[PDB]
Amino acid sequence: MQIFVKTLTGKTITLEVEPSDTIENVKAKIQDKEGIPPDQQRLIFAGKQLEDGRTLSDYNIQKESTLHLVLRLR
Amino acid sequence: GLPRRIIKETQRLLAEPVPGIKAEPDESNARYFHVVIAGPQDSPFEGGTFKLELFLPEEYPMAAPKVRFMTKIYHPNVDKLGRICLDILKDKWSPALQIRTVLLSIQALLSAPNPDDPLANDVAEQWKTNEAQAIETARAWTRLYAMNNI
Amino acid sequence: KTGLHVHEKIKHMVKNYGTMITGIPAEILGQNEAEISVGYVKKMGNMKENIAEVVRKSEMTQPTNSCGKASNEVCDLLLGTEGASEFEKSSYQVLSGDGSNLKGSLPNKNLLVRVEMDRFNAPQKYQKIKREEFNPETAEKNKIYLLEDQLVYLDIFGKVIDLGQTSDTCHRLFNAITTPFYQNYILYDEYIDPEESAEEAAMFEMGEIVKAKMKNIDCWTATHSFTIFVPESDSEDTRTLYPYQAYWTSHTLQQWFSGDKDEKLSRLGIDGYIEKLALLGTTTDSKIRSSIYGELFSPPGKEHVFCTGMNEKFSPLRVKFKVTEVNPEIALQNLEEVQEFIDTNYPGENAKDQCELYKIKAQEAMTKQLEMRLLIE
Repeated sequence: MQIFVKTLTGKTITLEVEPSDTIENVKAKIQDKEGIPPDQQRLIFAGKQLEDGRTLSDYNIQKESTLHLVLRLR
Repeated sequence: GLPRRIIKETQRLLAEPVPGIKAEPDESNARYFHVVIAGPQDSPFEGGTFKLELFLPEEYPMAAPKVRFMTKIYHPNVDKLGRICLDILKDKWSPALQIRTVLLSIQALLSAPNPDDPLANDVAEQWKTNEAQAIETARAWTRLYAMNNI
Repeated sequence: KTGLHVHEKIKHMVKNYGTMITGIPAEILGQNEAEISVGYVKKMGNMKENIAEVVRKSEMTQPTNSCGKASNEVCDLLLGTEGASEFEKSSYQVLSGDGSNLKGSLPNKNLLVRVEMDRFNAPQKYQKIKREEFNPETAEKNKIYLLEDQLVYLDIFGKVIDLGQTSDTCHRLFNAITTPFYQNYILYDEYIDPEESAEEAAMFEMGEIVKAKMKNIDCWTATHSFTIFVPESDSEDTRTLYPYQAYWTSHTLQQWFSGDKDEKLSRLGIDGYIEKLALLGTTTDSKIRSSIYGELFSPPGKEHVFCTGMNEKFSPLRVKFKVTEVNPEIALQNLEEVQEFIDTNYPGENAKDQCELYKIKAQEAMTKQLEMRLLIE
């Protein structure tokens, strides 16, 4: 499985995931590629905020689905 | 039929109350708490009494107690429903935190509004551009809604 | 072209230009912001005003506050993309108990330190369960499961890890936990007393087993990131380090510099700063861990309230570091091209005017794209 993680600057990355990987793991996989600690991340999919504890299959993230990596909060 | 941590936490709140804060359990539900927090001095809420409700979810021990203001308050970190951001930054809720930790947090929050981290955007809009008039409004709400309410 | 001139150029440029340091044109900020903000626009009435309301409320031009991002672009300026890519391949060293390896890793060169600090994300909950009802691929992860003949840890990746307890030990613990609300509960409870009964004596004993087993189990999550710049000084005691950071929902690197926390912490001395960085990982008292955490990483001014109350630091911390060399002619070149990009594309008589034009251009791009997505319905 492949998902895309896009950012506000256009930088897009590809992650090799499984439909049963939790949001915490996909965050850690972003940490592998980018060196961003998951505590410094927020992931958005279709406007909805992805929560720790739930899986990709929950929010229904299919192959070639693009996630938005937010790097600025309050 | 209820864990011991909740019982001693309850008792230690009646036996050793937090100054400015009253918390006693509901008559029908040992997990529901009716809270009164006095308006801290040297704050626009001085002389006020603020009613809150604190609920312990069934996963309260591993979860974070849900709190809500009942009294109407002009504060940038309380939405129009009375909800408070139980913020934990770069970490999650751990059982090392207690009810008293939450109660002290609200009390401290009443003394240090954080407009750059808003929950009432129109209120936080005023707290940044016209802080002296936001404080003036908060003092007015304290007299209207937070006096003789208990 | 000095290492201290490099610190003075990036600090002055991040201080004045904010997000424009990253060299992204404002048109792409507005386009990407419009893509992720289209659903926020009211659908009825004057669409010109509905779009305007959303563009006003956008903070796309405000600098990043993810610490990993800040570290990434600090590395991408002082080393270049190729130099930072090569810097990413190196491995982190865990800071020794007294910070020995770090002090021994800073020779008198123009050095950039990158730090990744982790918090210990060990499980806090347990659950009694039968082997018949225990599915590893569905149940809650980062959790302890006490089965009748085995005590087990289900880590964050769904892997099942045995905790080295005999079937007799688990049988005794399984049958001692009888009360229903103690079936799925927490491990380390201050309020349970082993002398009270046999259930809590078992719950406490299980907690001591799990606690001992996981001081050799890797349960770290990356929590914080920052970089430290150590320029070459003409003498050994004039040496000073400059930590660079941003903090999640707290402050940006631009605010870090405006409040001069980089130079405030530099006055701690190299040995003094590392000593506090070392005591952060070896302490076991939450008040000392929080106090140092607040001193080192809290926004300018909030050192005494940053880690109090709800934000008390109850988790063991681990600081990791990696060091590399900085070529001042590379870094200044990388920065002067950013100044070049800024001036030719967003010219103004001062930085204030150049940033206003950048924000304006980003908003007009966001406006023009939003108008095109919403005209079709």
